[PDB]
Amino acid sequence: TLLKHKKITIIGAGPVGLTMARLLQQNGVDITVYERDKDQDARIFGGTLDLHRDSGQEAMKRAGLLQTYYDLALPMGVNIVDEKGNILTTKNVRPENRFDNPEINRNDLRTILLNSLQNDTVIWDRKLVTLEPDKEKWILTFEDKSSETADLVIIANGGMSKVRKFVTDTEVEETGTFNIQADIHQPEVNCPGFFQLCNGNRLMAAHQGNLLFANPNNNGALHFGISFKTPDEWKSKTRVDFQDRNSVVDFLLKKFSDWDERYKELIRLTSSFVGLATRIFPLDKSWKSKRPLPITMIGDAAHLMPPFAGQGVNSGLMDALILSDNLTNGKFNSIEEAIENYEQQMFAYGREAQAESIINETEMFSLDFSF
Ligand SMILES: Cc1cc2nc3c(=O)[nH]c(=O)nc-3n(C[C@H](O)[C@H](O)[C@H](O)COP(=O)(O)OP(=O)(O)OC[C@H]3O[C@@H](n4cnc5c(N)ncnc54)[C@H](O)[C@@H]3O)c2cc1C
Ligand SMILES: Cc1c2c(c(O)c3c(O)cccc13)C(=O)[C@]1(O)C(=O)C(C(N)=O)=C(O)[C@@H](N(C)C)[C@@H]1C2
Repeated sequence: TLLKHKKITIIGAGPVGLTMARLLQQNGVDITVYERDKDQDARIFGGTLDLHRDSGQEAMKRAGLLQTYYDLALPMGVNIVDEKGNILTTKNVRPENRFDNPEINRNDLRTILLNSLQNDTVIWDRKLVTLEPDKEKWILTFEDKSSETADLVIIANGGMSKVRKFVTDTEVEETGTFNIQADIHQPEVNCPGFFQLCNGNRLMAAHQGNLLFANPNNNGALHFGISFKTPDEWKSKTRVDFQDRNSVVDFLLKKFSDWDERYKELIRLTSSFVGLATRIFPLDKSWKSKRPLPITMIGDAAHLMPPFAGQGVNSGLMDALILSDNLTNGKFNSIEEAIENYEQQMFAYGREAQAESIINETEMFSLDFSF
C-alpha cells in the first residue's frame, strides 16, 4: 500500500536496475526504467557474471527467473597456470554443483530480465543528467533535453553515477590497481594457441605482480583481463595511451616479457583494450538523513567495489531484493522508513563485501601472491 498511485523510476538498466524493476513490477507497481544505451541491442562489455546461491540466485528465484538463468548459464572450471603455460591446479565442476554459480553472459542476463518486464518498461536512449525536486515530484532531465517526473527515484546507473548528491556527497576513490579488459571473438580461429591452453576452463595466472584472467567461452568470445598495481609513473608521467591500441600492446608486451609466447600472442591479437583504474565508492560515511523526496541507490551506484572477490553483482542484486521487499512486504508504514531500513541492511553486507574485496586486492597484487 506504500506504493499506491506512486510513479517509481529506476535510473539504469544494468543487472541491478532491471532486477529491481522486475521485483517491483511483478507486484503491480508502476515502473519505468531510463537507460542511456541507444537501444536493447547495444553490446555490454565485460566478462561473464556468476550469481551466488545465497544472494544473486535468491533475487532471480524471487523474480521467477532462476531456471531461465540456469538454462543460459554455463558451469566453468578454473585452471591456475604459471607464466610458462604449466597448469598448476585444475578445479573442475561437479555435475551436482553445476547450478551453484554458473557463468552467464551479460547480454543474455539482460535479455532474460527484459523479457520478464512489461513491454516499454525500459525507455532507451535516455541519459539522466539532472535530478531536482519540484514540490512532491522528482524532475528528471535527460541529455536529449526531455524531462520526466517521478514520485520515487531509485539510482541504479553504476559506479560512476553523477546523480547521487541528494543521497550522499561521497566521491568515488581509487584503490591503486589497474585493469585492462579485452575480447577476442571466435578464439578457436583467432587465438588458437591461447584458446587451447585454457582447455575449456577459465584461466588465472599471477607473475611479477601482474594477474591474468581469461574465460575462453563468453558466448563464442574469449574475454580476458590483465590487472596490476598502477605504476607509480602513471601518477606523474604516463606513457600508455589507451585510445592507441599500439601503445597498449607495446606496454603489455613489456610487462609480459617473461611469459610464454602464447600469452604474448593473446596480447598481439587483441583489437581493442579497455583500461580503467580500480575504484571504490566507500561506505565509510553515512548517507544523508534529510532528503527532499524519497530516493535511494542500489548496486554499484551504492557500493562500487574492486572486482577481486566476486561480490559486485551479487551485492547489488541483494540491494534490489531487500529494497523491493521493504517497499511491498507490509512491514513499514512509510516509503522513507522502508528506504532507511534498506540502507541500514545494505551498509552491513555492503561494508563486509567491500572490506573483503579490498583484502583480496591487497593480497593478490603483492609480489608474494601465488593463488
Ligand atoms: C573488470 C570488472 C570485472 C567484473 N567482474 C565481475 C564478476 O566476475 N562478477 C561480478 O559479480 N561482478 C563483477 N564486476 C562487478 C559487476 O559488474 C558490477 O557490480 C555490476 O555490473 C553492477 O551492476 P549495476 O546495474 O549496479 O551497474 P552497471 O552494471 O554499471 O549498470 C548501470 C546501467 O546504468 C546505465 N547508465 C549509466 N549512467 C546512466 C545515465 N545517466 N542515465 C541512464 N542510464 C545510465 C548504464 O548504461 C548501465 O546499463 C566486475 C567489474 C569490473 C569493472
Ligand atoms: C579475483 C577474482 C576474479 C573474478 C571472480 O569472480 C572472483 C571471485 O568470484 C572470487 C574471488 C576472486 C575473484 C572474476 O570473475 C573476474 O572478473 C574475471 O574472471 C576476470 C576476467 N575473466 O577477465 C577479470 O578481469 C578479473 N578482474 C580483473 C575484473 C576478475 C577476477
